[PDB]
Amino acid sequence: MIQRTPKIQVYSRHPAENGKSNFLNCYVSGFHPSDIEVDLLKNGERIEKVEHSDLSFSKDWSFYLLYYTEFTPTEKDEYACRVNHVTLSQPKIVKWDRDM
Amino acid sequence: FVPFNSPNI
Amino acid sequence: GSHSMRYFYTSVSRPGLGEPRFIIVGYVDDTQFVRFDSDAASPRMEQRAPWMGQVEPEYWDQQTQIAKDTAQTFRVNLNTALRYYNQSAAGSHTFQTMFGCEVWADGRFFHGYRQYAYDGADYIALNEDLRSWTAADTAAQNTQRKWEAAGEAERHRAYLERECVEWLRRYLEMGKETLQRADPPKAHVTHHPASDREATLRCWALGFYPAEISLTWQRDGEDQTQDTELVETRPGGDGTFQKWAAVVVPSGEEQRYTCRVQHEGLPEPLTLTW
Repeated sequence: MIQRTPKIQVYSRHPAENGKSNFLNCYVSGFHPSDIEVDLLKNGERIEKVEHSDLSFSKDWSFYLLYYTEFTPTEKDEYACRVNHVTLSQPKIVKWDRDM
Repeated sequence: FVPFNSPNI
Repeated sequence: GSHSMRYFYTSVSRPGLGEPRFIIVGYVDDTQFVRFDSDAASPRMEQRAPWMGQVEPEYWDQQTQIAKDTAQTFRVNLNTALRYYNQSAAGSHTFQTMFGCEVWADGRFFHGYRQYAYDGADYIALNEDLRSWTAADTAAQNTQRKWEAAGEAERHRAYLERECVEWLRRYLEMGKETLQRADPPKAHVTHHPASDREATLRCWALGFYPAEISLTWQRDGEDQTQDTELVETRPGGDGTFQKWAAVVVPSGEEQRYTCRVQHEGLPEPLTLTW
C-alpha cells in the first residue's frame, strides 16, 4: 500500500483585516489513504460549523480536501488547524500566520 | 457526462 | 487557452461496517460542476456549478443511475482485487479512476486518458493510442488480458473521442459567463527578517482564475529558481487560487530582487518589488 503524509496549509480567503468578515481555510493535500480528520480551532478550541470540499485527488493519485469556516479575525483571537491521519504518530497542528 | 460503460477488473 | 472535462472516482471499502463509500467529482478546466456521494439514504448526482442548472431534468436522473451502477462495479472490483493480490478480508482498501478529454480553444479534440489505481498505486492505464493497456504488475495483467478479450478499449476510445467531447463543448457554452473568464492575480510582497543579516521576501498572488501561474524571483535579471521556495497552489475556496514564492536575501539588497508574475489574466507580466 502507498501511504503519504498530508501537506497542510492555513490561510484566509481574503487578506486579514481585523473586524472584517473572512473565511479561514485549511487545505490538506498529497495524502493517502483517504481517511482523515480535520479540525479548526479558535484559541485552542474546536470550531463547530466547518465545511469541506468534495473528496478529489491529483495526478499522482493522492487526495486533497479544503476545510473552511467563516470568521472575523481580531488583534486578539488566534487560530490553528489540527489534522489526524494514519501516517501520523500524533495529530498535527499548524497555526494561522496572518502576517506570513 | 459520465460514461455508461464501466468495466469489471 | 485549451479546455478539459476531468472526472475523479474514489471507492473506499470499510469491512465489517457495511458497503463501500463511492465519491465522484467532475471538473471543467479548474471549476467543479458535478458530484456524486453514495453516503446518502438516496444519493443523487448533484450540481456544484450554477450554470449546471440549465440541464434538462432527465440529466440528473440518468447521471444518478450510471453512478450507482458504477459504484456497484467498484464493489465487485475491490473484492476482485483481494483475489488478485491474495489479501485478507480484514482491511480497508481504495480503488480509483481518473479520465477526461482535452479540446483546443477552437473546440477540437486532441487528448484523452483513462487510469486506474489500487490502494494509491498505478494499476492499469489506457495507452495514448486509446487502444492498448499498460498493466503495472502481474496482478493487473489479469485485468489486461480480460479487457483485450472483451475489446474494452474501443468503448473507451469511443467515449473519450466522442461523447466526452460533445459534452464538454455544451458545458463550456452553457457556462460561458464565467468559464471563459480569467481574473488576474492581485500581487504584493511581504518582508520578514530571517536572520541577523538575512531576510525573507515573499511574493503573493491571490484571487486569480485559472490556477496556472508563474511566480519567479529574479536578482538583477537571473532567476533564483533553485533559491526560491514555492508553496503548493492552493484554493481560495471561492473558485479563485493562491500561490506564493519566497527568497531569502542578504540584508539590505532588496532592490536587487524582483518578482515577475505571468498569468492569462495579465495583459502584460506584472513586476513587483518590496
